[PDB]
Amino acid sequence: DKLIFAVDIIRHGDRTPIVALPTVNYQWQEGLGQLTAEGMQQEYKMGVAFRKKYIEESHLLPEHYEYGTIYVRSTDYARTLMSAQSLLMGLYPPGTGPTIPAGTSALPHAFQPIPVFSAPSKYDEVIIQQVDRKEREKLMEQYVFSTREWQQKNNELKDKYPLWSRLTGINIDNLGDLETVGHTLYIHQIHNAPMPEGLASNDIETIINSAEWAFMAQEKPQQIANVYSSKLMTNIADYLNSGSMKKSKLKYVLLSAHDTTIASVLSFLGAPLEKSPPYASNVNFSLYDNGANYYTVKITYNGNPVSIPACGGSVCELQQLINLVHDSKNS
Amino acid sequence: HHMEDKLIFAVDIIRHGDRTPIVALPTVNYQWQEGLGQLTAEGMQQEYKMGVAFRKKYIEESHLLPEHYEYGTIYVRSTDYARTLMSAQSLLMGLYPPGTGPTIPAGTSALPHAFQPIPVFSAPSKYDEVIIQQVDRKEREKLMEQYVFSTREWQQKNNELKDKYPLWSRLTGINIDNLGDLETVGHTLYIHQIHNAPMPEGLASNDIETIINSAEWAFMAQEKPQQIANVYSSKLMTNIADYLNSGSMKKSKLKYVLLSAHDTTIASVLSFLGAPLEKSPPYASNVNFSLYDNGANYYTVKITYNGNPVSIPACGGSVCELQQLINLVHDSKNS
Repeated sequence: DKLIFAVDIIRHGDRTPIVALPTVNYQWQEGLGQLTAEGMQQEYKMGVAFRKKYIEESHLLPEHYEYGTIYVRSTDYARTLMSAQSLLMGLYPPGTGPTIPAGTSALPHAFQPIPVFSAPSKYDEVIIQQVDRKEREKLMEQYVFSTREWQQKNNELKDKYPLWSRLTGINIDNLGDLETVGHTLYIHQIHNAPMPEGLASNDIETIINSAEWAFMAQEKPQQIANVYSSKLMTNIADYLNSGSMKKSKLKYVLLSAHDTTIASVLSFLGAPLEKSPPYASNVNFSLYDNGANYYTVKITYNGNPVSIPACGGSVCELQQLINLVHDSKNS
Repeated sequence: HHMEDKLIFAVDIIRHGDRTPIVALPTVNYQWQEGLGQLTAEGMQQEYKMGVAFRKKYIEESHLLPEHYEYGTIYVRSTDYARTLMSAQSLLMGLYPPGTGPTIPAGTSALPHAFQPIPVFSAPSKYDEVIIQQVDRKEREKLMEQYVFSTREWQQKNNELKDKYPLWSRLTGINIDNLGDLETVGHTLYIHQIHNAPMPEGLASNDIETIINSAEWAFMAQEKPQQIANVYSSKLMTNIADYLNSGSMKKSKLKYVLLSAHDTTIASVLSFLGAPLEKSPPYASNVNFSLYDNGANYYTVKITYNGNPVSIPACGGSVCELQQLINLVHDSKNS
């Protein structure tokens, strides 16, 4: 079987908190919500791994960047654009970039520029589905907040919210608030930045674990994933469909999304994550040609097979994956 | 006590670097390795060089920007084209070069050669709130017929050349019915000359120059009318005026805006300012708006094109007071 097309959804690398802790005397050098140095290296290493699999092993892609063969699209965020660029430095490293005729390398160290296309979230025809916020809070309380598990988890924790509010300096009125605090505390642990003084190690771990749980609860309902990921999954199906049709130089599509993108797509496919996607996580759609006009799609999460209920495994026939996507999109 | 003038904000509109033709010549056996309408190796170096110049000015001399990239201080926006995206990225490799990139905590460089990633934001032309004003083809042809084809000069140049359209069409493999079609052929022929690509068999050296010269004339004619510029450039100029206005309030970290535009973007902006171009903007062309703090909440804007002062009739020079420029922009937008 021959690899003839691939789509990669990546999340961005290690980042600084969206929300700083007012009670902590620590400045994030990179600024808030920004890709860190480790974040860049993570994406670059993933780009290096992609070069090995798509260029050295399969020859899906040429050794040097060839216009028309790849399409790279990012969401409208510094961290996703810089993640795409870091990864692409791995896929097409310095030393592969072009040389002026009879001259020197065009850029220092023969770097290879690759266009990273983007659209504002409100105008994104490919990755981001923006929904009227009055309808998101209606979806959330219908399929997430109203559930027995959500209400019960908020109830066990909220007596601690006033203390946690005072110690973190962020008002926590509900589990939704606690989640943002947990995501921040976690980034704080990764980078061994100071924690709020007096906030207990047991509370730190409870708030962080609760934030991950709350994160996954919001991504898990297939009804939520259909609203948010139908547009993205329709575009991925159309790219895989075009890839089988032999007609274009395009062999590879790279979409620099976030953790919500990845969790939402896997949930859309009926394989919701129990755990938050680690930094530079990958959802891959690999299109295989059997030679007897039989096209299959292998779907992986960080290189691991995704068991899709509708397909009974990680491998779907191409038309079957397309119908799954259009069946989900029309709910 | 009394303070020297300080550069407190800048906006650059750049043209992309050297590119392959948009329209190839069917009759010439020369394949553009990069694909059509794409930035070449020479184009990347041109942008990188401009970036090195920008670093000297904005970083080493004025300290408008920090030595190492700081999120929030710079905003880079590109049109939705591979050539403008790759031009911005090449230039940024000059502005924040390998060696200024971040280090991981272990003290190793995050990327090879300590490369510094910089986000280049973009929108499709149809959805661009910053650079591109989209105009329906029919509305464009109405504007062309009112302000460009209506001139005696346009009609006279088309009538003097249209004799050779049948010959030139056969020789180029491109259909030419008018000066507008001819302009496309001349841009392509010019790119052939730049790269010493073969010219179409039988097309005379004199006819080459005439077509290239006619294409430049045709291009400047379409950009010249202020009414055309007001339609295409009102939105861009409004945003640039808002950027400068926000720079004067000095509440925001934003110090620098880079706009990866096209030759039309530059031509249309200068035409909008009442200083329409005579000559086609070369590759890696730059329109600069520099915001100066004169020390007592008096702010001036200097406008330059490729290092030369732009004479703005309404401002009576290259230097405008910030509100006067802001008013010029809004009165043009209200036409």
